[PDB]
Amino acid sequence: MLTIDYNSYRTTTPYGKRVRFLVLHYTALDFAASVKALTTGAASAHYLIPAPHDPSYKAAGFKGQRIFNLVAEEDRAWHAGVSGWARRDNLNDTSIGIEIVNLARDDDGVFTFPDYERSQINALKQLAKNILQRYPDMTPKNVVGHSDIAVGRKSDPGPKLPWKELYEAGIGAWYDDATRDRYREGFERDGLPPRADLLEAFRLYGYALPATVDDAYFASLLRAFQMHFRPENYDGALDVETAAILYALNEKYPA
Amino acid sequence: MLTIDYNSYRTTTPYGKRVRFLVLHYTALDFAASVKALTTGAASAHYLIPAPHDPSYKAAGFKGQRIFNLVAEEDRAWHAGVSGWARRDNLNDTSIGIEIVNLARDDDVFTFPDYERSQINALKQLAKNILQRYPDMTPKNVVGHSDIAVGRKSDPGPKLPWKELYEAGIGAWYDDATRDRYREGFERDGLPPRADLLEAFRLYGYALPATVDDAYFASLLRAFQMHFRPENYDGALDVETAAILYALNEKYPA
Amino acid sequence: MLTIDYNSYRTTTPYGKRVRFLVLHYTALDFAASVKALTTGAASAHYLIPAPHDPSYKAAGFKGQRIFNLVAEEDRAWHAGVSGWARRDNLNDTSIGIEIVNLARDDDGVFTFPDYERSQINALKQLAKNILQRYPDMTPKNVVGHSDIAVGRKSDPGPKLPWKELYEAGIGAWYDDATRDRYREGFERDGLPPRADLLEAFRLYGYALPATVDDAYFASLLRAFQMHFRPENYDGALDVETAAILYALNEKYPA
Amino acid sequence: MLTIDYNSYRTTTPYGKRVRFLVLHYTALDFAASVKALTTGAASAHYLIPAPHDPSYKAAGFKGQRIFNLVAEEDRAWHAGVSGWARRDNLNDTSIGIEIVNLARDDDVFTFPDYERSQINALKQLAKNILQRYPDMTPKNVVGHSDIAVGRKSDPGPKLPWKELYEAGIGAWYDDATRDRYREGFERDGLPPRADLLEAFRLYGYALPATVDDAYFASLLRAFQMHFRPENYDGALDVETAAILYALNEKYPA
Repeated sequence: MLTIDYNSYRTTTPYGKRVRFLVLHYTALDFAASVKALTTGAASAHYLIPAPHDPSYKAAGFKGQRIFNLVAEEDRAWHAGVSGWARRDNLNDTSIGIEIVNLARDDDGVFTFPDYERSQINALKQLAKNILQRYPDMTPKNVVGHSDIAVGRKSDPGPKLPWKELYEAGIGAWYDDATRDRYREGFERDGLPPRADLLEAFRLYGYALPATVDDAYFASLLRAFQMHFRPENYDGALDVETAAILYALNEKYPA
Repeated sequence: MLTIDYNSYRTTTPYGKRVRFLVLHYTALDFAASVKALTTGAASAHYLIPAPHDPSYKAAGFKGQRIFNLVAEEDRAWHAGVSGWARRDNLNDTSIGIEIVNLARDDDVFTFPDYERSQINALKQLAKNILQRYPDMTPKNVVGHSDIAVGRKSDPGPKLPWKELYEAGIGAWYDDATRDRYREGFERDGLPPRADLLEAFRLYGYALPATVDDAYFASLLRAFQMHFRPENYDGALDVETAAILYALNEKYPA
Repeated sequence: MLTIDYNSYRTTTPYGKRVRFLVLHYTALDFAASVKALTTGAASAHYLIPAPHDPSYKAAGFKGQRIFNLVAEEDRAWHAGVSGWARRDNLNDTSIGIEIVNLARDDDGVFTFPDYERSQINALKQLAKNILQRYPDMTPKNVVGHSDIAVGRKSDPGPKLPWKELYEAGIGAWYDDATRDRYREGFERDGLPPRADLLEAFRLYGYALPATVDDAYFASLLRAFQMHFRPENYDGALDVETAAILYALNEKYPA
Repeated sequence: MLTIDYNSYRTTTPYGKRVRFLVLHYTALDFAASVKALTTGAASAHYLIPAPHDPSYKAAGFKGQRIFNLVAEEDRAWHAGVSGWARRDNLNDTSIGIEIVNLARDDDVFTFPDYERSQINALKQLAKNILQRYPDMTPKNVVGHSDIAVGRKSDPGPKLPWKELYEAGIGAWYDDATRDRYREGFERDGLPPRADLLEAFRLYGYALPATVDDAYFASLLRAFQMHFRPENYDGALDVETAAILYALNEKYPA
């Protein structure tokens, strides 16, 4: 029988990695309910970042902050579900998923999002930096939250996720203030762009938009976008600062 | 300075492999041109199976049949291009690509030369090896490039012995009784309308466009014929083709 | 920060795989005690081949023959312990381990080795063939049993392991009868080689021999070697057929 | 035709990584010569860190600092050669190799040019990345080629800023108080005999031969000095070297 030849020829230029997206999640369960759920349940993730001040995190034997690998990076974890981004879908296929332990909650009708611990965030920066250096096609726009890829079925990582902080650590996409201001200028002078240009702009950035956009959808689109890039207010309303941030991101990060 | 914990917890049930498809191509070029084009060129493939009776090949240092890895399975080779199968698309993300050296020609009309016996044996060994390590790589998921890029591609063509691979436990094929049963029914009931036919092709796995031309429909049939009714792949609708399709769908309801 | 470049240059000739050895084990426990032991215990293996006629194999939910992956091939399973072969040691590092469910037993003072099921053996041939095609440096002599690499602390895969069958499937090292006979001829004419040549021969084949070989060691060396290559009798005694098989293997598979 | 079951059971506690060592080398050649020698030559390495102020480099197409992967971490690069550390040997099996472009020279006497600042930053980033994914790659396990092939190799040499990497959380280094404490003791008690010294080197990790020459002992000291007392690596026994060693052993009793 034949032994495969791995030495005589190797591809150099025309190839890549399978993974190009990095997705952030909150668990909305305490540590113990999270591991169980993400290992033996109906969903998994590549990494689970626990919150050290979690009574069942201590109850399980743990002390300080750590990072847990649940599925190997080369394998498909089930974390994204039905999703889209940058003209791809079924994002489980092409992504690594990070789950963060956080008691975000819950649809009591009302969404309530608690802070993240600091050790968690320092872990997340270390982790994602480790990953990005190893996957050349996960460019800034491709570090996303579950809510960007599943508008608006999901609401993680949430408005407590310090995206700009991550960006300053070289993790993810953020705009330049000068550029944002100029678009704002800007829209306050000749007015907000037609909804057509906006939809186009959102698609352009990465959002997987339906063929026709509901008023309720558009709300959820803005909300998701604001929860990520304009978290001071994410009521889902089209103001000029929102439109400005979008346009600035597109300018900074085009095709 | 945390270290990652790979020991405390390990997902069992809810996870899988990123790869679930296996795509077969022909190179349309000799060995020397293929290895160059798939290693430094515009495209690539996970594996290359050379044709031993090739001066390029012998000249390169080789004699007997072998199997070359060019891209590690875990990486993304550039072989599917714009493509779709089984409700997925961009099949480069989730497939493994096999290139077989074979001098297929598109002048204005296609000449498809036979594959060497040793190539088929190598292919059979390589596919079994892969099929055993990718649980969701079910039989309908071993496809030709022409199955996933309909009308754009004609590889691996009609000389690829699909039935032979099926007998080796590689890829989908129909039961003879089931086909005859369907052809019997269509013969006395008439063929289904295009609309239902198309649905059947979707069902099997083909990535159908929003609307279909006479032209696309032809090339869809031509593609399906090259794989499953190679004795005639003119792209014309006849009862056998439809019967084979319906036969396939019944055996593999996935 | 820098993204690693995986495309500009790729090594072709001067590299290899980390793994080059394939080691066979019996579990000496029923299925249920095996999984538990090899997943949460003090030892693991890359693969676990269950025996389908095992009441707890059925009790766990299983029906027909399958193959279980416990540790990924790229990772280090703990199956070899203190071991040596072909001038390497710490074989856990460079090997893939297959555990076979089999009620081999037990040192009641007496060793008793039951047959393996046939579906198990067909599984093992399929599995090892899959592996060998993917690791170019696991040449025939490098498919070994735990007892070859740990003389004589271990007694698996045991004399019920059909090595010659595996060889005919292209898995592992076996001699040619013509060649064996010639050495036998051979020794019956001018006598068995001095113990020095024999020790040298055994080292040469792959065995990790101590600096000085006890009479009891030499027994265990022969035994292990016979359990693998001359299983009709493995009493640990130096006959001429044993010496002949050794010499033939060395001729067929030299450096 | 079984498929492998990767979902039913997964080992948690009793398993690890095959890699636990990180070895640093210098190329002793410019960029163009290095990439050629490590890709098609007699040796290789997992990663190559180029020196940006190099005509070979700029000529190849590059300008800024970057990091090249040549062999996937999971594979075996050919960089350690005959070697030993921490009771293991053949370190190619269980290590990852990093080559840094640096024009070190052995005429009859060694010239070791400084590393560029950008190279050190890249190295620091690369090592942290690796250290985080290999739990048993403990600080004593980040070694120079000269630590594992004593007397055979002199890389990465005295210009490699080990303390600097230690501060980044990469590799072993001693506590100043602990060293002074040991040097104080040796100064008033006398140095230990060779026999005990050697044991201490073993303890730290060095792979010692059955018997030691004056010659080997010298090159052992020279190796250890290049790493941990670079201000003087003549290979002569003095209290500082011994103190640093004993200081290391106390901090890292692994």
